[PDB]
Amino acid sequence: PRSEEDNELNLPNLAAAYSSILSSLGENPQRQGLLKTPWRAASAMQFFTKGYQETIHDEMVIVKDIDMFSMCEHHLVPFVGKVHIGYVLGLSKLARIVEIYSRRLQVQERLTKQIAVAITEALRPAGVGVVVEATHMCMNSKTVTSTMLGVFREDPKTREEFLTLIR
Amino acid sequence: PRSEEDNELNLPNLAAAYSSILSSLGENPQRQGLLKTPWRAASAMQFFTKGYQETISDVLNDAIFDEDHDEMVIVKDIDMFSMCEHHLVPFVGKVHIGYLPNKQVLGLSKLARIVEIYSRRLQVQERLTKQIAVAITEALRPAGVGVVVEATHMNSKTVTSTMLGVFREDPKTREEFLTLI
Amino acid sequence: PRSEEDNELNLPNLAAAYSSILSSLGENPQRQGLLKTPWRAASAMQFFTKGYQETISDVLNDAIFDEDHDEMVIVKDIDMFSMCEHHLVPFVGKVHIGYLPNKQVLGLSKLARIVEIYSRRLQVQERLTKQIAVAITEALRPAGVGVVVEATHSKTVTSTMLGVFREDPKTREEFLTLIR
Amino acid sequence: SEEDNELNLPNLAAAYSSILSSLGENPQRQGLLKTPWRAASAMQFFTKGYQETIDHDEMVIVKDIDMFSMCEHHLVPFVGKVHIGYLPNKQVLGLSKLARIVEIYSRRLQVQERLTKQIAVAITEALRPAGVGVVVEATHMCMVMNSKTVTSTMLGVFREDPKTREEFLTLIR
Amino acid sequence: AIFDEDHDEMVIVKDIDMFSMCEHHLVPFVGKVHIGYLPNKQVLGLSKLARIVEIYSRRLQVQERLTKQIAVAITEALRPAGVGVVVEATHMCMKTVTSTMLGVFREDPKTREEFLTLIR
Amino acid sequence: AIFDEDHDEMVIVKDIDMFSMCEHHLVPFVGKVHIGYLPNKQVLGLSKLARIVEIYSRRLQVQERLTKQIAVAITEALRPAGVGVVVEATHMCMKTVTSTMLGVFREDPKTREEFLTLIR
Amino acid sequence: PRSEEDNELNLPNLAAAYSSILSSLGENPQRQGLLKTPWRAASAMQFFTKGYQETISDVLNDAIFDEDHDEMVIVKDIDMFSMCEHHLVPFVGKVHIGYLPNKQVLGLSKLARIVEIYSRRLQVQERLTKQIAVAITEALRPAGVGVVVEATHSKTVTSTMLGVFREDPKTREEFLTLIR
Amino acid sequence: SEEDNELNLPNLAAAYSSILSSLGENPQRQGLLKTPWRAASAMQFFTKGYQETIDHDEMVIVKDIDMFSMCEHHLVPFVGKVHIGYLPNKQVLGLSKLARIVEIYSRRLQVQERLTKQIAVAITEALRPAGVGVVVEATHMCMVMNSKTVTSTMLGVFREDPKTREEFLTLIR
Amino acid sequence: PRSEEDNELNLPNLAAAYSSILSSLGENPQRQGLLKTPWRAASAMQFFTKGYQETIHDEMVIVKDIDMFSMCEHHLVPFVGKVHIGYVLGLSKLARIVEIYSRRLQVQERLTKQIAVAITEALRPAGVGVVVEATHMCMNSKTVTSTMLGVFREDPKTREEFLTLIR
Amino acid sequence: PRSEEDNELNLPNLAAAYSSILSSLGENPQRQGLLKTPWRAASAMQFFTKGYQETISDVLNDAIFDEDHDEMVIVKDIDMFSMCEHHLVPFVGKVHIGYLPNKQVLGLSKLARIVEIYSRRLQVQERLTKQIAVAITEALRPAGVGVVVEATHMNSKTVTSTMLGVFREDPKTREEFLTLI
Ligand SMILES: NC1=NC(=O)C2=NC(=O)SC2=N1
Ligand SMILES: NC1=NC(=O)C2=NC(=O)SC2=N1
Ligand SMILES: NC1=NC(=O)C2=NC(=O)SC2=N1
Ligand SMILES: NC1=NC(=O)C2=NC(=O)SC2=N1
Ligand SMILES: [Zn+2]
Ligand SMILES: [Zn+2]
Ligand SMILES: [Zn+2]
Ligand SMILES: [Zn+2]
Ligand SMILES: [Zn+2]
Ligand SMILES: [Zn+2]
Ligand SMILES: [Zn+2]
Ligand SMILES: [Zn+2]
Ligand SMILES: [Zn+2]
Ligand SMILES: [Zn+2]
Repeated sequence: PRSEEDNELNLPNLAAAYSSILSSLGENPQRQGLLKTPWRAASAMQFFTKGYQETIHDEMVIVKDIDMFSMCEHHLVPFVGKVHIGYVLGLSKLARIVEIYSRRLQVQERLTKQIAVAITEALRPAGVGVVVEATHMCMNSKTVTSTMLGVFREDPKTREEFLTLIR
Repeated sequence: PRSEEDNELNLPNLAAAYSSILSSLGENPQRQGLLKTPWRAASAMQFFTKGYQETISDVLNDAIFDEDHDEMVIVKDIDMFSMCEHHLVPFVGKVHIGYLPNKQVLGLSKLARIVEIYSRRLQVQERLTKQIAVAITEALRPAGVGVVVEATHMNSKTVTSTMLGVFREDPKTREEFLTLI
Repeated sequence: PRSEEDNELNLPNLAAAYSSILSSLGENPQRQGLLKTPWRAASAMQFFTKGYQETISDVLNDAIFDEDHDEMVIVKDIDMFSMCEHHLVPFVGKVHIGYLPNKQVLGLSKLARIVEIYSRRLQVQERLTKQIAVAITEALRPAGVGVVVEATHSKTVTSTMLGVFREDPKTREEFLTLIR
Repeated sequence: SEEDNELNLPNLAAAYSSILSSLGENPQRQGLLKTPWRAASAMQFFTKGYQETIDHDEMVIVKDIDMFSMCEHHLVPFVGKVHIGYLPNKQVLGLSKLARIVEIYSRRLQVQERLTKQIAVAITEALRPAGVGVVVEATHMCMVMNSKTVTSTMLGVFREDPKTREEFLTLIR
Repeated sequence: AIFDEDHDEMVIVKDIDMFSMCEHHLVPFVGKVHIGYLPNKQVLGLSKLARIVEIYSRRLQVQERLTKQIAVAITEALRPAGVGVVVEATHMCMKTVTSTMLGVFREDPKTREEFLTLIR
Repeated sequence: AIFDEDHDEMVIVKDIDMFSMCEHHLVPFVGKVHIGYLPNKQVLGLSKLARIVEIYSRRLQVQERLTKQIAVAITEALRPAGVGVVVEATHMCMKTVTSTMLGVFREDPKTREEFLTLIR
Repeated sequence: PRSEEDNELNLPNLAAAYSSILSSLGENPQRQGLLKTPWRAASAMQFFTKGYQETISDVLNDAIFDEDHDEMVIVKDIDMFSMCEHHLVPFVGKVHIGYLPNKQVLGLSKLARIVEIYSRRLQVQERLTKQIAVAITEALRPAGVGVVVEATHSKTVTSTMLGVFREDPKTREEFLTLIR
Repeated sequence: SEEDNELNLPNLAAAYSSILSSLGENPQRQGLLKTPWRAASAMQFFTKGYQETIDHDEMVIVKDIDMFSMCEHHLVPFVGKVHIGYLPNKQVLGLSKLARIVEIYSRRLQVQERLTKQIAVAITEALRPAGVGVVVEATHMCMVMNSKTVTSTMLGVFREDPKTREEFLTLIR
Repeated sequence: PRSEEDNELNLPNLAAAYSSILSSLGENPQRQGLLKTPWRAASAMQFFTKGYQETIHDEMVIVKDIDMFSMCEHHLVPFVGKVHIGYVLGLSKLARIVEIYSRRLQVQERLTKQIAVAITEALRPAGVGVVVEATHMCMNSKTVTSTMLGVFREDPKTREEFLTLIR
Repeated sequence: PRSEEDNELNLPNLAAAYSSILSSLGENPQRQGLLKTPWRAASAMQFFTKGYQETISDVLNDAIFDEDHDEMVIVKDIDMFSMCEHHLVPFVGKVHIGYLPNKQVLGLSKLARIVEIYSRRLQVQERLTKQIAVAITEALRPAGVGVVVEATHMNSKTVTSTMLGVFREDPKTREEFLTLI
């Protein structure tokens, strides 16, 4: 994991790289609006990737419309959307699981699988289903991905009920 | 302006800086998903800032037409994609333009190029709004201009608006534009 | 059950605790806007928990009717207001109910009374969902019961499928599609 | 202060335990065991605002800001949206600062009309602009059925110029 | 009311306005009826289908009974392979959805799934 | 029910559910009430405003009378600069929209225009 | 007015003309689907023109009520079905009515009867619009009447603004916005 | 033929004049003077279809085709939409040809079920494809309240393969 | 006006120009799908420009949602939308007025004015108002233009009522 | 492929043909609104056909990633603009893509480039649909591919669909894709 001291050590290094980008784009890094941009861009990129340092009944429970912000690892442009989860844990820590994996350089299919595997390893339930619907700024087209584990993968009725209960 | 010679020259400089950023973030730039990221991120940033390559004078070449029109012309829901100048993160939205011509009108494709020239740069929404309004005013010299930008940068939309001429002075003109958009 | 005698007896006890809370939060309980807050907050809490006053069997009085089973019966978009037992903060939502009768139907207003008895209590959404389903099952004894509760504490959706609604993919699918 | 919060937390928990008994519940059942403390922390969180403090030619609007507050009459939440608009004089409101202003006043025992005025006065004192407009639309859980309460405070050119006022109200739709 | 067509495929008449009285409390309940049938080469005139809905809806009723009566009336009039009737209504003593599936609409899952999707 | 706030700006409570009986035919009429007022430094508690709507709506009524009664009740309780009440309802013997504007809501065109736009 | 005696007398006359039309179109009037068409078409035409049977004054019977004028009264989205007098083909639409009473209101069902009397006739949309407005004006004698008819014969929208609704920009604007 | 149309036009006008008198109207009033001829031309136009005649691996669908027809029971129009789908065998239906097929059958005294089958059979005979599907959704003015009648005809793989049938019905939504 | 014989004479000339375009684009005009394209493109362009040969109560009458297809004169790409008219003439001939001006190489502002002037010259009414809302393929942004003549330009109440009655 | 050298060489040829068309239609090519139309029409036609300049092999460079994923991936509502090959008139719509990967996935921007390469040409909707499906199949070799194109060319939408592999064979797979789009 990347500790807090790693973040403080790499912050001036990230700012130096963003200063370089401002010059390479044709901008004047000395103009008032850009003066603090190398540090602000560095802090933003550290915040969007803070998940690297992080670590942790007879009814279907679903938490839908959870807002999600991730970064596309191919172009370093954000992708934003919603996560729908099905499977006992509450909204808190479920949100924490989403934020640990979404706050990284990702691909939507990987992010989807990591969320379902994290819920499975935390709760050890009969099954888990995760659907992510997001808009990629690296391309208004929506990308929908899904990962089913346990009874959500094996039982078609369970799988079908979860997919209908999102609307 | 930024030429294509400048773009090819600065591409390795941008890629080298993005390689540096991947290492500083704790990532391994050799993993499959990151291998070409320095170049792809550099090309994306060049594309989001391609408005620096253009000039308002060049955009305005063969752009004005004498139509003998003096009534409100509105172009609404123009898609707009821009770069936040504070954090280098994109912001996306729409532009709604309205003007009252003094017999001269602006070609629709040229109005879209005005929005593109200023939006594809490192910007602040209020500045982008004013630049589009000032460009239309300087090109057409009309009775009035109205420009409204609504964009997503917590969850909420930012709306900015520049009202010039009869759009600032006449309540009926301003009300009509805002209701029609 | 909780009688009206209990309510009038516990009202000063609740108001005294709310007066204490206002002081502990840093507020001045003498300011105009707070003067009657101990009593208003106490009455609100009593109202949000009035389901303790009722029993399952008194609402089942004159609630069952003999009909020759009109296959699946659904009552959707039933407004629901409940209290989170973890923090004593409200949660609001909708209840969608469906059942396949065994020649016995439940009166519409009585179905709403079942939702009210359990929702007006300190709850957890999963428990509230199961209690509504079990109450319908015990009252009608039907082929199956499906209860879907969607609430805001982003939404949480819970569901209890008893009997036919658990076993048969077709009946469960038909219910879930009809509640759109 | 935070010293006050740590001191009053057991006092709040004790009062919530008293409420659990007065409602007819058994505070010893598993689901209620930690409820006095959880309810106390939640109430402290909903009232943390008591602890807190502090060349242009275009209208700037930030609409659909999520807002959550407490009805001071019944101690039941009221949830909604805040729409802010201003005409700047050399100073522009930072989005983080605007959010903190909404938070400082919403995290208190409130009346929607007061909350609306306080946000407007805070923006006026921070930016010193030509004018400010604040509209709050919220659902009150006291009324328990889905009625919205809309309040507004218009300062400066937003109160004086009808065109300015009307443009802000149309743009927040 | 009955016409001979070379037709053995599903005929649906959806969104038929319905106005009935709840017998339990003497308060009205208003909604829509969705009818579907698989004819045995003969079809029912549209205006006659509306009259069937009217005869039963204009009475003191229970939604479950009203749904069954319309379905039984169509079955007895046309003698088709199957009938499906869905009633969705708002009760003034408060949507309640009831359905009666007969013949191929009860027996064949594909047939009822198609009817239920076509009425949305 | 009345509270003193330093408030002289428009307060609106829209989409209040309303259930009333039509006196002419003894059939219900259901809808929404939209209330607006300009206070003279004092405001009305939200729950009390709902109780005013309830006292008059739960009777044998005519929509025009119900609208006026709510407006007159708010005026007499708060004594504000102006009051506006709009009722939109569906009559079961069939939307009917009625409105009563008092004080600044009747006199100032800007004030009524603002109220009518804010309730959409 | 057109009596029910007139209807039964003219039914064979209408059926005979529809039989003639079926032959002139190239059809065989003996085929199953056409056998009763002369009578069905005749009854349909009689139904679409049943407004000739009623008079303006018989629906004005027990229609006016003395109320202390609840300012503007609006009844919007009134379904309307009429017959184009140019080609004898139906046109369907909605009627939005508004009036400012002079302490005299019209019963809701009677307002619907005014729309029906004029719409169930061989019409032109502009005439139907004016007739509804003139009927309300003559029945209540109000400060003003506004009638907007939107129909499909792309939509045609016609409007008649009498008195206050013609003169005052504010009352006309308020009416047109409220009918959204 | 067109000779038949010109011959029967005065006969149709004479019958519409008779209708105008039987309804209680005055056929001499200005607005009705030309109605017999206008009604006759309209009825001829609504029935002009009596005069008229005549390597791939993907489903092709043309949805939301406007359709206007006449109820043969009451002589009142029924208006709606036609959704056509086919799985081609070397031949693709031209959009102009598809429109003419819908027109040839809709411009007659019809029953919706018959109109649906005729369009399907015409596409099958023109393209000779693996299958055809036709769905007609229409509002009948006989029912006079806004009920839609939906009819369908499935031929070939559209009747035999459930997956094909289901894909067509989902794609026309 | 461009007579029918002008159209028949210029049809092979238009086909020859479209054949030239196919070759200049990099396509093979001999492939089956392109063989008849020079003639089909010529007939389509003649149809889109057929308006060049063409020529011709106390209530507000409005005809809204009239479909409109025109050609952008700057790029020869279509622009499609709706026309809303206010002002006695029926739907027929009103549609003919729309089609005479829309079937030409146009600019939306000009098309709008020509429709209002044609209605004014045909009916001689107290006033006329024309609003055109269209999507230009030469750029989903909507362009809205309007022209008011007579009482629609002079009386604000008349103007305001017409603009509200479109929804 | 069509190079930029070809584009500059063919621009006067296209403009000359558009000048000819303006004269043949009865217009005066000297009027203000038409003066630059030969060049603007030529540039527009070049832009609508820029897919001829690209190659599927070039688009597929650094496009496949090994993600250890075997579940359905859908990209819906991809805007699509194309040229009708019969009359040279544009047609516009959307593309919905779905595939079941055999552990290998396609980069989102590369999927958009596949749609762009084939859509920016003189086309027939059925061919465009099949080409996108065949390109994905050949690049990823997945368990199945589904491509649905809905476009506006009387008033009505044309929907075409290519279902390959498990999308053709498994009813549940096909049903899931069609409901999710
Ligand atoms: N709602 C629900 N859906 C399932 O699929 C299920 N499977 C089980 O074992 S318990 C249960 N509840
Ligand atoms: N958009 C805008 N609206 C106003 O009302 C205004 N008033 C001013 O002084 S600067 C300005 N801009
Ligand atoms: N899209 C599509 N759907 C089918 O059902 C089909 N069946 C075939 O033989 S080719 C084909 N394509
Ligand atoms: N509806 C309507 N609106 C007007 O503005 C008008 N002016 C007139 O002279 S007659 C008339 N009718
Ligand atoms: Zn990317
Ligand atoms: Zn930002
Ligand atoms: Zn909670
Ligand atoms: Zn309250
Ligand atoms: Zn009842
Ligand atoms: Zn009544
Ligand atoms: Zn007509
Ligand atoms: Zn019929
Ligand atoms: Zn253009
Ligand atoms: Zn085409």
